[PDB]
Amino acid sequence: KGKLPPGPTPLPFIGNYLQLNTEQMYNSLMKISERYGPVFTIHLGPRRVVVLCGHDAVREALVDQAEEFSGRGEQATFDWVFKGYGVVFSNGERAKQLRRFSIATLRDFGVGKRGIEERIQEEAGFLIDALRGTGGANIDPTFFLSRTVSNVISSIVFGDRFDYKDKEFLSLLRMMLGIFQFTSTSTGQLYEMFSSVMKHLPGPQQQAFQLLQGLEDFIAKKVEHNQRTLDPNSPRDFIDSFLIRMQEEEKNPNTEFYLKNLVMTTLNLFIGGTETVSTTLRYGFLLLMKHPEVEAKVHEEIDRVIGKNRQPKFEDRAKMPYMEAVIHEIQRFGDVIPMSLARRVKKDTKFRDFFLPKGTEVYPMLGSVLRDPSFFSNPQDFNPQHFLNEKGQFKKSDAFVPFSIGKRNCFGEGLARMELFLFFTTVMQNFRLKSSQSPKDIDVSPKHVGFATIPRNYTMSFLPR
Ligand code: HEM
Ligand SMILES: CNCc1ccc(-c2cccnc2)o1
Repeated sequence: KGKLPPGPTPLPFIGNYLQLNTEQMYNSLMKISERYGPVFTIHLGPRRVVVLCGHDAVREALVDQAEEFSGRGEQATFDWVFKGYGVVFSNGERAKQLRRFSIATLRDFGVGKRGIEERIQEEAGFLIDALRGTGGANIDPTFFLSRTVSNVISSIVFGDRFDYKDKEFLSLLRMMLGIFQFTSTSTGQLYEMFSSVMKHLPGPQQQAFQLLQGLEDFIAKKVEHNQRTLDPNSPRDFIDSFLIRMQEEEKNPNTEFYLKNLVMTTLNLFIGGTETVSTTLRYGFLLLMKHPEVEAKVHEEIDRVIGKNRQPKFEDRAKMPYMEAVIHEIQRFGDVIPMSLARRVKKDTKFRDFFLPKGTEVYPMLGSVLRDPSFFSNPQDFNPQHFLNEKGQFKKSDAFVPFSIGKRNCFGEGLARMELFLFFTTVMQNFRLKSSQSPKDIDVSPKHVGFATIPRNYTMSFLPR
């Protein structure tokens, strides 16, 4: 054919706005795919975007033509602060250099190794102490979980953890929660279409911008402290490593290693390394309270494999198929980043006999893959059996793509999975979950869905086992 994928005809500037509901973008786009097919073009305001729905379309593009679909598209709210700098919301040689350096440096600091496993175990112990500190009282788990998650990546990028009583630490966590909520609301999705105008108007978007600025300013302050105390022969953390590479590159006019990329890359890892794991844990405990039979089976396996005295270790997962299946089902059901981070085609591309001109933005609808009816028998239900065969052994799925796939896939995936396993296991080993309502009345449908999937606010209690 040689034409862009079919789609509803757009109007000048507003694009397909009148055929979308900003409060429910995913549903709006899926409604349209019913009429046009799994691969279709939509106009988010002036942004022309090819939407990919279901497993086959997403994998054929992001993996079978991995290089062609390896550009990074926009996320207007985050782009407001990043401006194309840093490792996530960037492209070309910049993204390439920063990703290579970030992955290597994360490994140097223990990611994927015993060093970060010990760090996570230690922080998990501090979370158990905090939960015991509640005395079994009903509490909002939100910041108990995010403080613990954030301290892992914070130890790597800043060199040490934050005290749980640190007010400024709580402030930063509130900024992250607030920005993820904003991008998941109707105004946040309206902003993705009309940022050209909205960035200049009063409204919730200015408050989101100030939370991003608060975070950037905190990182800039940390980088400054590190600079005036730097030992080039003994780096303390990610920031020092990057500062050293910046010194070595000082005579290269075209280097990507300079201050703005240091601040933006560190900001990416601090926010990226905190919020999505935190949201996943929060959604996981809510699902476990909705499904007591699953919490019971989790407890049987933990008690049998690990017992009640020692701390869970990452190698325990190999002996724990039920917990592995439960964590996968929490990520599958939770669908925390439902439309991934947008990609962009690097060059003119032929895809399924459609034509995608260079620069065209792409929305890999991960949630549509996590719920693809060809891969999960009851995609709308929370059921760990989706990841187990008949003998209760763990069964992988090609449609398990919460970290996306391809050339710009999540490189925090290893750290995230180690955290999820160790925090869910260590919490469940030590506590049984007590809801403020009967399982039948617990609502696990999301509070907001846009850039992220945010669970409804709730309280619960952790009772020692
Ligand atoms: C439950 C946890 C997490 C989820 C669901 C998640 C998911 C994702 C997704 C969907 C993407 C976009 C991939 C693409 O464009 O195809 C991404 C990218 C990224 N993630 Fe994560 N992530 C998680 C945890 C982490 C952690 C712990 C870190 C940091 C240590 C992190 C760092 C990044 C970075 C730096 C990118 C950008 C990669 C690039 O542009 O080249 N993520 N993640
Ligand atoms: C968690 N991994 C991918 C992901 C989702 C949202 C973000 C993110 C948001 C703001 C700054 N840096 C990164 O990164």
